[PDB]
Amino acid sequence: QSALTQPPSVSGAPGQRVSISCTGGSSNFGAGYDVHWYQQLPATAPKLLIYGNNNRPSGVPDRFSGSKSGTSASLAITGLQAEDEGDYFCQSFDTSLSGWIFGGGTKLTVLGQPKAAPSVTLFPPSSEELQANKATLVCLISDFYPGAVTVAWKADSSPVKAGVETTTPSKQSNNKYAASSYLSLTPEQWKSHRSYSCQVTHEGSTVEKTVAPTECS
Amino acid sequence: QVQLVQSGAEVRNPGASVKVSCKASGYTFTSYAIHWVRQAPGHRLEWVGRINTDNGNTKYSQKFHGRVALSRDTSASTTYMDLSSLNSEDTAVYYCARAFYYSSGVMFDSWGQGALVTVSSAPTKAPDVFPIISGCRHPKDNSPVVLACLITGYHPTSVTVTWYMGTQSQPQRTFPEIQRRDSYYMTSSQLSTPLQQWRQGEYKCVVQHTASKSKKEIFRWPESP
Amino acid sequence: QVQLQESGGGLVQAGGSLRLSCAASGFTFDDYAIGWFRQAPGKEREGVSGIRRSDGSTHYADSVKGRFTISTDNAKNTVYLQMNNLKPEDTAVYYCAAAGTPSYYYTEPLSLGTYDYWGQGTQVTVSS
Ligand code: NA
Repeated sequence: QSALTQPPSVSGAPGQRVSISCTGGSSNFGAGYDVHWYQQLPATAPKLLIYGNNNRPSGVPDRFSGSKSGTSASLAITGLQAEDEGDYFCQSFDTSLSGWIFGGGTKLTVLGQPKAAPSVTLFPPSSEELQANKATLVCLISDFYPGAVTVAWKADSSPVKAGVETTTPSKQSNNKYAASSYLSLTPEQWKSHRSYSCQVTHEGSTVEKTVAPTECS
Repeated sequence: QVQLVQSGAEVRNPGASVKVSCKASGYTFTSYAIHWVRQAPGHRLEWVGRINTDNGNTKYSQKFHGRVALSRDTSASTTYMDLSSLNSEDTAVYYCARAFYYSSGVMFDSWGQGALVTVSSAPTKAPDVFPIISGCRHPKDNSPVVLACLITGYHPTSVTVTWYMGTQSQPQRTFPEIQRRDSYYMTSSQLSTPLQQWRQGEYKCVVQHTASKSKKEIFRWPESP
Repeated sequence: QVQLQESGGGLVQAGGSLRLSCAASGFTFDDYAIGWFRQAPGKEREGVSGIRRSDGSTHYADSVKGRFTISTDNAKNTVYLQMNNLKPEDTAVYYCAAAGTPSYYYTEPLSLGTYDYWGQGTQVTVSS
């Protein structure tokens, strides 16, 4: 094959070990071209992790090693750290294409991280937004782990599904997950109902916050 | 040290072209070759092309079919990638990398930070920013006040938000940007520390949107409705 | 669309001779070196000899020095590899490769990392 294949993802506990396979073909690895490995942390540029199958440049700890058999390479990581989370790419050169190739990349997830309940705050429509004939309920969900959350909206006591947009959760620079849900309403809907509620379910616990049109006077 | 810094993000109409720059520093610019690699969403890194920083000769990936051209300015220590006839599959972050020679295949020992190229037919539009608040502007029930700014109706991504208490920067909480039903985007930025009372104008959210060359500040949360 | 086409391969008896040719086409630049690599069954691609088209300078691996002669004919865009006194250990698939970065050829004329354009290869068998 004239491309490199990596597993989509590999997970491991902190202090444990993980292995990332990078298989190629006779036109790259089998021809004699070595494999290079690149580490790309969240929101940063790729960094040369391992070059020449098993060599480490300045700054790479001994916890990263590599092997290559001429058709299948392997990046092993011993003693997993939380900062090891990211995407790891292998790379070589292919003689049948006469061009450099990259592996699909492997997302390294470090399990066992400390769980965190979400911090939930529900915002009513701003007066400025209401003067624009638009009303959006903002439910901000921050500082939780793991990333799985479920958001449900309630007008008074009844569920609401129309006009709801919930972001896919993603890790922020604080190494915690954050998410948001927006309930788009007309000014008449907001003023007619007694209250609106945002329900956030996360790992066996559900938090609900409620706003009302006349809660501030 | 060895450093590659590229130009900012760009948005382009389908069929237009884009020119991305990559300035090198910390080493002898003409002693190393410069490659370009792009990363589409949900895609692997794809090699784009090589250019010798000395003689300027180029080598391009056949996948681009003559649509990419590479150039260099040794006086400016900068290589340029021009990708013409842009289509939706060209939406990607475009990296530049330094070629460090190795007898069994060169390596890319130094990468630029990347430049996001968005290819879209949807118009570029500056964000509306609304001051939103939890706990009322003047609470009577000892409730903590949470300040946030609702940022909506912009295109393309992204916006950059910072908070200020006077001129002092303030910690914030970031949230994902989601594409609305109207193909525009919305997001929120929350002031991290809860408040009790403050003089009108003490806090502000500054929302920068480079695509629309606009920066919007909100420094007033009016009397609670 | 750079193309490198090998020819001249075949089957020879020990002590015989063969001349390989590499027809080059599609180059938008002409400061490139041409190398000949060979890959024996179940081995890697090893540099045999190379030549810089502008400089005319040639290099050879120790295993072929004296027996092999690489020559260029820039008018025809062809590089020839004259192989004399062939041994059974010379049996391999022979590839012709081009080096787009001249700095790499000056440092490592017979290393794989020097050549970024490659032909499909031609088979050479030396019997006994
Ligand atoms: Na300021």
